[PDB]
Amino acid sequence: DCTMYICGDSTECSNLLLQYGSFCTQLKRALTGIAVEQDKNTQEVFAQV
Amino acid sequence: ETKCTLKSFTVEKGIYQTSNFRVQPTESIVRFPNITNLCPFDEVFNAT
Ligand SMILES: *[C@@H]1O[C@H](CO)[C@@H](O[C@@H]2O[C@H](CO)[C@@H](O)[C@H](O)[C@H]2NC(C)=O)[C@H](O)[C@H]1NC(C)=O
Repeated sequence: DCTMYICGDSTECSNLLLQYGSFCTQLKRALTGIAVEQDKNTQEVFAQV
Repeated sequence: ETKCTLKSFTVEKGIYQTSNFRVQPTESIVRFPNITNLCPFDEVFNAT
């Protein structure tokens, strides 16, 4: 979670972080690809019958 | 929330993620030490 980890629990956190653009939503789109893949690996090894 | 997280007006079937769950503070509180040390002002105001 980018907002809470970086400077969470601060009213001046989000607005200052907001002007940096689309950084943590870029990272968030990379740690969900890993999450989905780790479920597909088990579907190809054990689920062949 | 999902619509504005995906920055679109149309979404497809499946599980997504959005902003997080949080609890706002109920109030605000501050800290005080114990009693006060005595300064010699009674003697000054009651000096003979
Ligand atoms: C700071 O001083 C003492 C330290 O714990 C506390 O006062 C208690 O309550 C009354 C006065 O408020 C005393 O007669 C008690 O003896 C104190 N309790 C104990 C266990 O000693 C309190 O924390 C603070 N009191 C004030 C007035 O600031």
